[PDB]
Amino acid sequence: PILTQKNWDGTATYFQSSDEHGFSMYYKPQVGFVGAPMPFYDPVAKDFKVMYLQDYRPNPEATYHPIFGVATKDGATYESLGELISCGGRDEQDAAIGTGGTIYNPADKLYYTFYTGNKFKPSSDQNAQVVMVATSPDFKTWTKNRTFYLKGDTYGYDKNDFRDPFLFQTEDGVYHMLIATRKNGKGHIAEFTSADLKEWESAGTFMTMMWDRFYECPDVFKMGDWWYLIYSEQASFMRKVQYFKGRTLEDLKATTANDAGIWPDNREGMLDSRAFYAGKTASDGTNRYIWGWCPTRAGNDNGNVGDVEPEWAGNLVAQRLIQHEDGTLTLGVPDAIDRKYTSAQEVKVMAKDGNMIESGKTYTLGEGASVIFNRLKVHNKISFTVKTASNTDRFGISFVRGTDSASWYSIHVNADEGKANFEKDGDDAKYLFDNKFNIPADNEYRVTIYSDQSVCVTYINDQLSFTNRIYQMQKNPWSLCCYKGEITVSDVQVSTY
Amino acid sequence: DFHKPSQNLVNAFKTDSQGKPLFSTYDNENYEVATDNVDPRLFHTVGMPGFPYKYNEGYIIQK
Amino acid sequence: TDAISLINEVRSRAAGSTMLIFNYKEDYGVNFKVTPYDLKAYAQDEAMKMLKWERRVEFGMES
Amino acid sequence: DFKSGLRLDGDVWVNSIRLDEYAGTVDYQNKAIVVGVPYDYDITRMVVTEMNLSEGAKASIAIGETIDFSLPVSLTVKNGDVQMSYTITVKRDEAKILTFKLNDTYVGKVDQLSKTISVVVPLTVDITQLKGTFTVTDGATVTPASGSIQDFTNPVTYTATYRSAVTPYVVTVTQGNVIPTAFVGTASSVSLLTSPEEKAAAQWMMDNVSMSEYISFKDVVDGKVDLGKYTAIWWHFHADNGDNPPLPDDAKAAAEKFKVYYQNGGNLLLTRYATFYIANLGIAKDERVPNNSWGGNEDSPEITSAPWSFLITGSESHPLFQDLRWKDGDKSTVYTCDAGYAITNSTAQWHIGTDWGGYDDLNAWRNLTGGIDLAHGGDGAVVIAEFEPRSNSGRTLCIGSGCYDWYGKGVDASADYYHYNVEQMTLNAINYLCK
Ligand SMILES: OC[C@H]1O[C@](CO)(OC[C@@]2(OC[C@H]3O[C@@](CO)(OC[C@H]4O[C@@](CO)(OC[C@H]5O[C@@](CO)(OC[C@H]6O[C@@](CO)(OC[C@H]7O[C@](O)(CO)[C@@H](O)[C@@H]7O)[C@@H](O)[C@@H]6O)[C@@H](O)[C@@H]5O)[C@@H](O)[C@@H]4O)[C@@H](O)[C@@H]3O)O[C@H](CO[C@]3(CO)O[C@H](CO[C@]4(CO)O[C@H](CO[C@]5(CO)O[C@H](CO[C@]6(CO)O[C@H](CO[C@]7(CO)O[C@H](CO[C@]8(CO)O[C@H](CO)[C@@H](O)[C@@H]8O)[C@@H](O)[C@@H]7O)[C@@H](O)[C@@H]6O)[C@@H](O)[C@@H]5O)[C@@H](O)[C@@H]4O)[C@@H](O)[C@@H]3O)[C@@H](O)[C@@H]2O)[C@@H](O)[C@@H]1O
Ligand SMILES: OC[C@H]1O[C@@](CO)(OC[C@H]2O[C@@](CO)(OC[C@H]3O[C@@](CO)(OC[C@H]4O[C@@](CO)(OC[C@H]5O[C@](O)(CO)[C@@H](O)[C@@H]5O)[C@@H](O)[C@@H]4O)[C@@H](O)[C@@H]3O)[C@@H](O)[C@@H]2O)[C@@H](O)[C@@H]1O
Repeated sequence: PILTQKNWDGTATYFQSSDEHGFSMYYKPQVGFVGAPMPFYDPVAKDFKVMYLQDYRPNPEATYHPIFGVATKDGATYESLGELISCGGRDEQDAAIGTGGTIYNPADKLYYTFYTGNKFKPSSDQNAQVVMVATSPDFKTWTKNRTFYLKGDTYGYDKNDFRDPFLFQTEDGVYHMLIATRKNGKGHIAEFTSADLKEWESAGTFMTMMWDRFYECPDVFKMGDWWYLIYSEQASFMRKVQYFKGRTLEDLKATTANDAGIWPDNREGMLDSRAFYAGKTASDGTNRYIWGWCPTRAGNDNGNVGDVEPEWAGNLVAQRLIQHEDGTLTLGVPDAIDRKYTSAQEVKVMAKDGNMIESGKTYTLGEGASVIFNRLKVHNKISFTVKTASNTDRFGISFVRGTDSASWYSIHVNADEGKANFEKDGDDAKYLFDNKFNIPADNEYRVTIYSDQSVCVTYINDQLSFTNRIYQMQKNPWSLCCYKGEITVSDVQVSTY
Repeated sequence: DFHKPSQNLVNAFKTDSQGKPLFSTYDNENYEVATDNVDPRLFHTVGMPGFPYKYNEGYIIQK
Repeated sequence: TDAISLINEVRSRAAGSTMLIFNYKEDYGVNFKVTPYDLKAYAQDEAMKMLKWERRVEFGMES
Repeated sequence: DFKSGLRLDGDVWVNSIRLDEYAGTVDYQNKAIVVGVPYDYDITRMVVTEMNLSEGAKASIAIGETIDFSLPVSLTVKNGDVQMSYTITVKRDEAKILTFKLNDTYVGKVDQLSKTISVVVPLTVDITQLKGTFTVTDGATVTPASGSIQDFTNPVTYTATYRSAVTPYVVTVTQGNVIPTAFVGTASSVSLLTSPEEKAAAQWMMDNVSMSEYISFKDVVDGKVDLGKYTAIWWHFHADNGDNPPLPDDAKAAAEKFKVYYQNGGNLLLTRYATFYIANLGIAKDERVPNNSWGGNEDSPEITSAPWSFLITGSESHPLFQDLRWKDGDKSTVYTCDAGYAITNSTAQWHIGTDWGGYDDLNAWRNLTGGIDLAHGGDGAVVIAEFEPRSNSGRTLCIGSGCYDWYGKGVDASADYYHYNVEQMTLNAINYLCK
């Protein structure tokens, strides 16, 4: 049997691609999906051991969401350590395991993982969520402490809202646990102090939430000279990841103490759009990496974002935290991910629909003009530079773009609105969501898209990070378009591996 | 064991507090026996788990 | 109005059809709430949607 | 030549286990070990003493382990390459009476929190020769014989015994062919009370409603009175001034007993500012208080001649809106306290809008709150709401309109010919809840 190879390079016709069950760069196990990442830095192995919850499409009704461990060292390569902590019985309090934290004790050479057990169909007198602990001697085998049950209602907190234990050790030598719970109708991040991680004292309330919202997966850390609190908003209308800044821990606590609204920056602490959730950070001592999950779309439709809140779990995504001189935080591509792309692919124009002109590597586009490039591959890195006429232009990058493509999915960087918008173009012209960022004063944009199969992350001049789930984007042409202003694109480079 | 009804049909049988079918939000969430008003025709058409099979207390449908 | 009257007749039959599942209220906490449509002027599309829903909830599982 | 060498011949049976000093009974049909312990015994730090498995079997738990047995504990017994999963449950000795019948009335308000039973058998049947049957969970002996002729004029005392568990029960049966109805106040009695608005409301209730009683939050908390005895309970909480005022601490404490009573199936009529209490009771699906709330001091209430009215569109057939005195043939508009009269803007309703509240339209409000909007405020506001039972629970009638008033600075409030609608609506609601 002689195999036939189609002319992939030379055609711009839309092609029905498919996603493999496994992912390499943005990790996804061959079985199940990643949810709620729990990063951790191993002081012994000097690597990153990120755990998560193994979600499935047909989740069992009672017991589900086990914990699976993933070892990495750079954020690009990932190996799987298998199931670490298994879900309990139907009647056990830990039938479903929620997000947790991990901390190493040199005192007894033990890894302690504090997770949240969810009671299946809890009764009136039964706490819905209880914090539990599992100990490991070598991070491989885990034994759950059956004598530890940190009930939320013991300290006057809500029974049904007691989640996300985050553990951190300060310089004074005492470990602090933050729990995102509810008190008398108000969202409170409560602090528990310990000296041996076996007995805890509730040291009041660490912080209060902003405008009766809920914070998911709190993460307090220190980056040089500021204290940062990364959290995920549980509100259906927001469903995003924000952060708070503070020179000291006291200043961070005083931030939003009572409807203060001390936003860290002018974009209300935005980091990424709707396609990034449960962002939790870990540092190896030289760099800080945040892990989250890009959600999947029901029916494999990029425009089917879904009502209220999107689908749970998805692909593990790792980004690098960048701290500016003013204390603001921005997300950047990991160095290993950037350097993994080695081979370079020649790029050439496919379609000439607009009034654009070509002068070599430079393409000048007016309003209503667009240019279509050649096909992409499974893993793509598209880097280019766009100079706009002024600070009120609307250019855009469109994927799943073909000669006969009825609809394509676009990211429009609107300078007049000062943001970017992920929308669906074509016969539907549907608006999906957006993300605010800082507009450069020189009208210069350095656009770098890193795409693995169907998950793509766009970086704009180290100021905007935009995660997207775009199915069928691999092995399909991509295009640049302009709608209102005048743009000039250059240095277009496509790298694959 | 063929011809199983669908959760879409169960949600369609689910009704609102005024006795009218939910014309736009019936399928947003699965029918809840304890909180959602339900048309009585559902218990004659579909046998849900935890309920008698064909009005027989000795055969309770289980999941 | 006559079509709405017929739909209301079917809905009233459904509401009264609780001779074998009356104990479900005290046995499994099942809330039965179905009421006839109000007799008033209705647009053609609204009447068609209401009729489609009535057919769906009446002849479900009946092929 | 064909066998896989998995060594499947092992046995994984569990003969018996002993927790501290209490042996467990093992049922192999459901793989359930049950360990009985005294009622006062603490099971949060139990210790495994022995576990006699089969030959070569190995269990997940080891002898001498300290376990918290507040919830069922899963155990896996493995022999070679076969395994079996058991569940261990430690039950404290309990003896709870489930159902009680006075030979004629299966229904009866029974609450185990106070170990009380209230029955409404009519007085026509002779009290002396009343026999009482009961159903109990298991193995519990009740000192009065089941179905035994006893006199029920006095509160009858029952004792349930099950090994080390001994519990009392107080049973009272009483009515005078009229169902009792209660009014809840802030504290103390009607005479010694603040809030003249609530004082006048309670006084009118006693004057009009036959066989009406008054109970206080402290009384319901400390058990002087039982909520299950009354069927309908009326609350007319009204703060002197301010918006969305916090509920009293005594009310917050009694919220648990009130929720138990509502689950038992008592009817509630809540008016004025006693509408934030549905959030505590869990009546509304949204678990959220009404968004709109403003207050004004009763010392200097506003006086306006504008004919404030309700706009009932499809709820004219509701028994609440019956025998009303409409000004004109427009039955949809219900006038109340028109012309110059002391009216305080103490209303608390919902807003049908999509710009500050999550109530974009009536369908969204109905789906989220899980109630029926009987009346509208004329500006897309739900002023009167009805909450039907969820699971054998009670029915709630929430009135959050500013037309609902009983006392004001104006003398002879009844001399308006339109304020009588308030009394008529209250009587209709009371009758509808009493059924
Ligand atoms: O603390 C303090 C306080 O407060 C509270 C808190 O909590 O709370 C409360 C609240 O509320 C709110 C509100 O409410 C109200 C309203 O106004 O009120 C209420 C109250 O008040 C009262 C008292 O009295 O009243 C008042 C009211 O009411 C009334 C009625 O109803 O009144 C009445 C009157 O009348 C009288 C006389 O005079 O009486 C009457 C009488 O008469 C009768 O009728 C007869 O007789 C009767 O009735 C009587 O008698 C008197 O008396 C009275 O007075 C009305 O009128 C008035 O109004 C009452 O009612 C009550 O009590 C007020 O007050 C307020 O305001 O508050 C606060 C505030 O705050 C705020 C504001 O709002 O909120 C917020 C927060 O929150 C939240 C959550 O948390 O958030 C959010 C927002 O936020 C933000 C910023 O920051 O935003 C954003 C987001 O969001 C959103 C959503 O939607 O987004 C969006 C954006 O957009 C966009 C961008 O992104 O766009 C785009 C699109 O795309 C496109 C298109 O297509 O594409 C294309 C291309 O490119 C283009 O074109 C474009 O682009 C997209 O993408 C998107 O969408 C926006 O829109 C929005 O926003 C973020 O960032 C953030 O988050 C929201 O939503 C929520 O809520 C903040 O902000 C602010 O500040 C709050 O908080 C609350 O809620 C307490 O607790 C304390 O104490
Ligand atoms: O299993 C049913 C169906 O829903 C999911 C959604 O995740 O599972 C629900 C199940 O997941 C748990 C632990 O297994 O929490 C999920 C973990 O992820 C976090 C973010 O770090 O929560 C995000 C997730 O939580 C949601 C929906 O579950 O809201 C939480 C829910 O919990 C209440 O307390 C209910 O009383 C409310 O506060 C709120 O409605 C939603 O906002 C987000 O999508 C962590 O918080 C958590 O560790 C359990 O909390 C939950 O029961 C899917 O797996 C599955 O398809």
